[PDB]
Amino acid sequence: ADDALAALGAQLFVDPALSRNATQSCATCHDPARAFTDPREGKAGLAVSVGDDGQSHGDRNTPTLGYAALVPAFHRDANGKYKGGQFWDGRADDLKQQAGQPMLNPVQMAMPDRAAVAARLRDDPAYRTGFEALFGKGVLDDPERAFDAAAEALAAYQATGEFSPFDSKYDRVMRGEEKFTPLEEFGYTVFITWNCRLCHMQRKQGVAERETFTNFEYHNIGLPVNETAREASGLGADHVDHGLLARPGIEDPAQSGRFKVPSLRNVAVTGPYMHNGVFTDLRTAILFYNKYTSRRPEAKINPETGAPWGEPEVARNLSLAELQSGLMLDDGRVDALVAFLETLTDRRYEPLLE
Amino acid sequence: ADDALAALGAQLFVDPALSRNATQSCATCHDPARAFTDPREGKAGLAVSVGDDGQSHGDRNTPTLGYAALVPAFHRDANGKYKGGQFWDGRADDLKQQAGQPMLNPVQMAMPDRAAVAARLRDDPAYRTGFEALFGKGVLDDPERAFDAAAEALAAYQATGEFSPFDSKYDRVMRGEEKFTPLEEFGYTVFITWNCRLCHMQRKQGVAERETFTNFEYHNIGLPVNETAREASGLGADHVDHGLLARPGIEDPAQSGRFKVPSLRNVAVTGPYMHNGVFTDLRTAILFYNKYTSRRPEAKINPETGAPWGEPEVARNLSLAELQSGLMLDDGRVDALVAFLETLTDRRYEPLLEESR
Amino acid sequence: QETQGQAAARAAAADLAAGQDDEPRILEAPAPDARRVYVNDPAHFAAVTQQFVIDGEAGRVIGMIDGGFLPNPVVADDGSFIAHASTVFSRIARGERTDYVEVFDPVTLLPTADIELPDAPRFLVGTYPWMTSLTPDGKTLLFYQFSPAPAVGVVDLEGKAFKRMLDVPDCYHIFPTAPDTFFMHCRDGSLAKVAFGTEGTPEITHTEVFHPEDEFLINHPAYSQKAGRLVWPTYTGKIHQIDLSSGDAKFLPAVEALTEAERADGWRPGGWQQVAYHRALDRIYLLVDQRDEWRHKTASRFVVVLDAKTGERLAKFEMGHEIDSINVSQDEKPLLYALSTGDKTLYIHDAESGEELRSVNQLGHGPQVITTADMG
Amino acid sequence: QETQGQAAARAAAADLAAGQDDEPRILEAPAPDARRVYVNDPAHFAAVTQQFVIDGEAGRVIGMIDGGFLPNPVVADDGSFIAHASTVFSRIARGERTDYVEVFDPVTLLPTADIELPDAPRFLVGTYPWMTSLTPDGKTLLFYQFSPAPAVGVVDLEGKAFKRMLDVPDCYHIFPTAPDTFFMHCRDGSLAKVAFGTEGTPEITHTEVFHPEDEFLINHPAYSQKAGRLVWPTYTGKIHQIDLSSGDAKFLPAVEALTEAERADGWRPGGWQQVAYHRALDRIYLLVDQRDEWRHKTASRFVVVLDAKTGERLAKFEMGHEIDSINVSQDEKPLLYALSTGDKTLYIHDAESGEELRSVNQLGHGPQVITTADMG
Amino acid sequence: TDPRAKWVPQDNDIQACDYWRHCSIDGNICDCSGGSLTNCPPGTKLATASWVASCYNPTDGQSYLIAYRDCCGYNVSGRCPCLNTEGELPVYRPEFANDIIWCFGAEDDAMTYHCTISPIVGKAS
Amino acid sequence: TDPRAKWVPQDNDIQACDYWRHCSIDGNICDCSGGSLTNCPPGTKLATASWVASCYNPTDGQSYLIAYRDCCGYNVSGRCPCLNTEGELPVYRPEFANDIIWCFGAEDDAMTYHCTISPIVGKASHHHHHH
Ligand code: HEC
Ligand code: HEC
Ligand code: HEC
Ligand code: HEC
Ligand SMILES: [Ca+2]
Ligand SMILES: [Ca+2]
Ligand code: NA
Ligand code: NA
Ligand code: NA
Repeated sequence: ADDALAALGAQLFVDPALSRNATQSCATCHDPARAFTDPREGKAGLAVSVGDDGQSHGDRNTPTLGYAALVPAFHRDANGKYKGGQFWDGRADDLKQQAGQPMLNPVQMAMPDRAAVAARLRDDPAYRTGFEALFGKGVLDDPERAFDAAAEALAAYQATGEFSPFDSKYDRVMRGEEKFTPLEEFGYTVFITWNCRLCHMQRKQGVAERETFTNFEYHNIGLPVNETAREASGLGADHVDHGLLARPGIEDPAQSGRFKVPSLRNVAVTGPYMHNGVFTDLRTAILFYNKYTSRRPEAKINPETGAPWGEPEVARNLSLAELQSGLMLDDGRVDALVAFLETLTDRRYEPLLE
Repeated sequence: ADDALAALGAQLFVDPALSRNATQSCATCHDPARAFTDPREGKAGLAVSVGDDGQSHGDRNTPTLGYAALVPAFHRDANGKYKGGQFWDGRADDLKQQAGQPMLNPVQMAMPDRAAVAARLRDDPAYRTGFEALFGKGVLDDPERAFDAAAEALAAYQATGEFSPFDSKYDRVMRGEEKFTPLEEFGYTVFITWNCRLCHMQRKQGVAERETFTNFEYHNIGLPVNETAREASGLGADHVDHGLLARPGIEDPAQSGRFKVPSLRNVAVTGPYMHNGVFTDLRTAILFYNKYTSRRPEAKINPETGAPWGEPEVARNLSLAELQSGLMLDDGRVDALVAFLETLTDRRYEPLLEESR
Repeated sequence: QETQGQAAARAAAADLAAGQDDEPRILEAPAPDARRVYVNDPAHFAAVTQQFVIDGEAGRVIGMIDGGFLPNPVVADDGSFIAHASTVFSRIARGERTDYVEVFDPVTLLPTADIELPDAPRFLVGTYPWMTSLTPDGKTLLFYQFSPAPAVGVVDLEGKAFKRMLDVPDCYHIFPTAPDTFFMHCRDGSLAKVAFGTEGTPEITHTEVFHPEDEFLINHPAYSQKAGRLVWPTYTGKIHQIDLSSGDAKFLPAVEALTEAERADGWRPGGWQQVAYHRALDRIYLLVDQRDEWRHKTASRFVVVLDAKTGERLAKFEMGHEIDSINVSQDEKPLLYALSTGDKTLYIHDAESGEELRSVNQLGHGPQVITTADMG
Repeated sequence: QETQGQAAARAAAADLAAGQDDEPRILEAPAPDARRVYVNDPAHFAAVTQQFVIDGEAGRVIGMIDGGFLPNPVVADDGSFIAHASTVFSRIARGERTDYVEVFDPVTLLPTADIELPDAPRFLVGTYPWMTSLTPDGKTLLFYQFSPAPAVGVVDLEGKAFKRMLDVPDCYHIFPTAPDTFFMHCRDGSLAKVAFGTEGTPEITHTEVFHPEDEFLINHPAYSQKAGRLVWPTYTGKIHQIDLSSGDAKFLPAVEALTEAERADGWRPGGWQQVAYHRALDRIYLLVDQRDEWRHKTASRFVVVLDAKTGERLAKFEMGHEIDSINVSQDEKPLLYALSTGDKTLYIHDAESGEELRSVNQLGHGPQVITTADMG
Repeated sequence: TDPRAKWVPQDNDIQACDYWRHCSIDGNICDCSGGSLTNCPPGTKLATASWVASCYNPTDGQSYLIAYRDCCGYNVSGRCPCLNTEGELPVYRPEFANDIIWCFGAEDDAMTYHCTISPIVGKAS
Repeated sequence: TDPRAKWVPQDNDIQACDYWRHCSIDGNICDCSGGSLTNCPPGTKLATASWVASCYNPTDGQSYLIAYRDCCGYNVSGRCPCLNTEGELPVYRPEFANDIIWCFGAEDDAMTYHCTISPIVGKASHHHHHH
């Protein structure tokens, strides 16, 4: 059952047969060697990913799958804050619900429908054995059950310890196995006393058992459009990415421009950053937060472009209460934060830190 | 000497031979039956007095001579306050310096000069005898000496107990011989806790042995011109009574419009009030002070005229710090002050209160 | 006898043990109720002051309200709001004065109105509860002015605006009886009824003089607005009661709070809020002690409780502390609140037995005034 | 033997007996002199505060100044004025914040300037004398800003205007050396030298790092602006002295105010203004007692006096009270002022012998900061 | 020290609450914040208003009228607080009432209470 | 009551200054002015700034990160005043410093000090300067 389901998902995950031209698997964009993100250079660099047809670019940055299985299913909590879900806009409830969507998305894996997904599954004798042992005889002859089963296998694969090993230095330090360096401890202290912890910590107080450095909420931090990614996505220069509000069922205009607080785990190796991969450097992403706190000229300017950050793609619902902290991060605290953030790199990616 | 000098002054005081036409003695304007003030009606009522010529009117109200002998001689104290003196503008240093001035003032007793005064004193064998005994043979032949000796005699006479007997009800109550009526005691209490005490008490603190209800200072309380008196005196519609600034030797424009705080002894019997006799009633004089405190429109209206009090004659240097006390005297407190002030009447003028009351 | 602080520790340790999360946030005070008590600390004339909102049943501070110089607190009887008239200056105790009324939500304690009073018109005095007073409907606050003369200021709390000053005779304190009417106590020994409109000379009527000039009526009489009862001790513990419920003043018979023997042995009332009146029980409480006749503002260690109708003594409690002010909750089985200015402590007593139940200490610097709502 | 109050009673009785009159008025404080001491009461973070002006010789309060929230007092060494940077709010502790500098005439205590500081730029922190500082010419006040980042505000006392904010690095405190330069202590353990013109970024230079990360320099160094001597104790009673008197920082032998065996038997500096520096005597006074290592803000009952040159202990006084703060008058035969926050009492000591001469009690609620002028 | 005992005046210490002239003082003795028995501290503003009492002077066997005046425009001193009420009447007899902040007339409209002075203005009657 | 003696944390009364979480509190315990251990009283504004201390819980022998937060915009409560300084460092290490009025990020720009809450936000690590 649970091993075997996940092993099935493991097959599917790397199988380009689930793409129209059979040129792309999940693993093409969520490359395990790149904390399950897309190392492939496209028109907008690494901001966005290219689909199976070799032309179509998405309009959002491919996120890591690492630790995505710790995100609760999408729900509105008693304070009226939306939490959890999958995708940058929480439009998928959970992993299972998310898994079939790349397969059928014409700008990603581009399979025409569930039936064509099922037919590719029937081509492979290994799948007929694998899927039948777990979900019963004839499962692949029924497109719905086939596609749901593929989705469940994928979700189960993503829930394995491989995707969320909690073996970062931060983890070893919290178990008393290791000590942070001075700079990393400074970084941590800053992280938990400054505004970051207001959103990139699981809990408001007390101690999380499996901290993933997100509270799973939705916030508009006022980011600009990634012009070249937006050009590449072909959604047009008139387009506005409304974030959470694009989730079907969410109607509240207070949610326009809000995106899910990403886990900062492996953040050091999953550039570029933000939902549109607008920032190539981690340091830049940290610096962006100073635009709300710092009175200095250098705070209005994206150090990667030398030009002003740009106006928010969505100018309302900014989380100003959290972002206008009254204190700006000096260079040493930015260093400290980068250091701390790098401690959240899973063991197997520590080699990628250069 | 002291007895006899006073006794000479007594004779001079009531002697009309010291006026040009012999109609007028000190006692004519400073009538002993009226606490040494002028009961006579003139063209501005009792506000200002008429001289020996029968026509000339002063521009200021004739003040009492009672208790005038307690006033210190004119001086500037160390706080730059001027104090004491005689006349409403302190222009005389003391009683002696004051005493000759009515004699030679053409608006008053109108003798032409000291010589004419001496010639009068010589017509009288009792003066030859009285002056010679105290001042020596030939005194009446020397106009300067005779005039000075007459002033001295007159100052001596004003310093007698007859002028300052301290036998008012207030004095008897303070000795413990009687008590105030309850209205009087409230009046007394208000007097001593309100702004009256900042000006109408001898001392800033401690206890005066012989209280005369004045600090002898000079204060512009923002009085209007008394039009009728000012008309009668002939000084002109553009005339300004500068008060203390008129004293020769005072040049400080900050003294313009300040007058000597009067003793409030016999105040009940010595109306009309203020330096120009502008208010006829004692209660009005008290109510004037509410102009600086009360927010009620009535407080800006002279109850005697029904019209605004008027612009101050001198609109600068008002004593606003003391005046603008922030507290208005209700009518219970004005009644009480009247009752208290009436306790300041000397025993012999008690019978005059009936009419005032 | 497990304390506030001990129960909290226990509860917090359990949430940590259980991994229970909670959002740090701003608490709401519990709903106003009959056992809520307010203590104002005029802080011995300090420029700024504090009111403590207290759950008298628990003996717990549930909130605080900042104020200025000798503010006058009022508490709507029905619990809907609280307010005060207060005074601040631009540079602490000097510079431009601003008198103002704030109205506050009684659970969030947030100001819902801030209403300037023009020309700095408040009477600045050691706090007398009945020198600022709400009308029974809660819509108007009436504040006393002494300077330049006695006057009363009218503030519209519904429209959040100052209305007008009313000219009054030589009278003191403000006991409102209607949306447009209040009584004052006059120098002449009468009460003055003042009836006022949006404009015009108010209708002012005086009662008969009800005390001689040598009988001294204290500055802190008890007034139940809901009963229209004015309970007014003299210096000797003679208690005048005046029934204003009919809308006009009826003088009730005088009662002595102390006995003839007690009086001959030097017993007299004394403190600040010396007297309390429990509306439902029709009971007077009076802080008393043996004292010289001119030690009338000193604390007292004894509370006599007497039946308002008959004058019959019901109890004499030995408070066990130096008490300056008393008041009572207005519910059944009332608490008798005994505020010590010197201890800065509200002692909360059972008003039937006198037994001390609990206490709330650290109530500022010189707390003097207890206010409860009469919510029943 | 006869106290101030007693002598005053005899004088008043003589005046009454002699019939001596005298005008009630506002007194002028005695000319500022070496023995004037100021005690600031931050009042445990109260929204308004008090400064006491004390004549240390007679142990007499000779005046007071009111302040707002956590003001920074500065006293011009030449006695010509005092000033503070203060903070008020439009409704006690809430509403619009005004930061401002007041300058006062030191005999009339009247304010001679009130200069608004734009955009509420003051650092609100338990009071550190060297978070706001006069330049030696007295013409300029510099105040530290923490939010959004370390910065320093330049206030022209002569023009009576705020000029501008200087961007500094990650540093703290302000020790002006010249009309256009001051030093600050940096996170990285250097001092920074900051020279400002009328325009442009200032010029900033860093000394050598002079202490390790785990050596903790207290918030209250003693700085003698005239001697250019910055005296900077660490938590263990180790004392840096830095000489800024040539325009650049030079580091004097670090000295130890405690002995190894004292340390070992638990002696460490402790309190608020833990250190004083007497310029003419070149002598450091350090408050110390036996305390745990993290009780570094508690009162001490011992002062040790040590030569600044040698490090030699000249004296150890048993103060006979819980002392939070010390300072000294800067004249010959200096007083040693020992301020007890707890006792609200300034104990005035002969600095030579350490004996208690006299004391001034009732200094507010939680007095912490002693300032004197260096008039010599 | 027994608060309820009859007040016992003395004429030997003006900073003490039993000093004879303080028989109806309420607040703080100005002498303890830089004023004196009859003068205000620097920076404060002297009221012109007053309330009185008749205070027995055990030096001379005579009772004097003390017309107290407030020093205003400063927050309360906090030194030598006293409250005596010899002959003190309720607020409706304000001339003998001492809870009132008697700061009227003080320069600059000062109305905050700092401390009180105790000058003599007459002998009782 | 020996002010200089080592601090002896208890886990039995949050209103006492020896309560284990108050190990670097400076001011007043919010629980005494109508807040609670981790919530502000009514009327005040919770700051987003904090200083942190690693505080020893005597009960489980563990060290927890307390990120203190100020409740601002009221005058100081004056109830349950407390000043502890476990691991407290000078102002140039502001993250551990507790004389600072940490009212930054409070609603309405509230910057006046009323009281301090003592919530847990981690299980140390640790720190270097204070374990
Ligand atoms: C062509 C590139 C590409 C391929 C192939 C692809 N992904 Fe994604 N993945 C993305 C992008 C882009 C997003 C973010 C999309 C958005 O937010 O709308 C994403 C988001 C997700 C998320 C949500 C993660 C988060 O934190 O919100 C999950 C889970 C996921 N992908 C799983 C898969 C699986 C399983 C497959 C194989 C069926 C797959 N992906 C194939 C690009 C791809
Ligand atoms: C108001 C909530 C909030 C606060 C405060 C905040 N963050 Fe974020 N952060 C987010 C959200 C939401 C995103 C994703 C935004 C997007 O793409 O639209 C994010 C993105 C990031 C990323 C990009 C991660 C990735 O996978 O792309 C980094 C790095 C990051 N934040 C670090 C920080 C640091 C360091 C702090 C404190 C200085 C901070 N954040 C404060 C909410 C917050
Ligand atoms: C015509 C009426 C009149 C006569 C006669 C007159 N007086 Fe006067 N008296 C006045 C007036 C008017 C004043 C105030 C004048 C002024 O202030 O300039 C005055 C003022 C004085 C004062 C000053 C009182 C004060 O309080 O300032 C003295 C003393 C005085 N008179 C004494 C005398 C003596 C002595 C005589 C006789 C030699 C005398 N007077 C004759 C009308 C008169
Ligand atoms: C600022 C000082 C000052 C104060 C305060 C003041 N007075 Fe006077 N008072 C005077 C002066 C000066 C005069 C004479 C004014 C003039 O005629 O120009 C005067 C005149 C009077 C007179 C008229 C006396 C006469 O002989 O004509 C009465 C009556 C009087 N004052 C009563 C009072 C009472 C009652 C109070 C308290 C309400 C009071 N004053 C407060 C200065 C003052
Ligand atoms: Ca990325
Ligand atoms: Ca007259
Ligand atoms: Na939607
Ligand atoms: Na006339
Ligand atoms: Na002249």
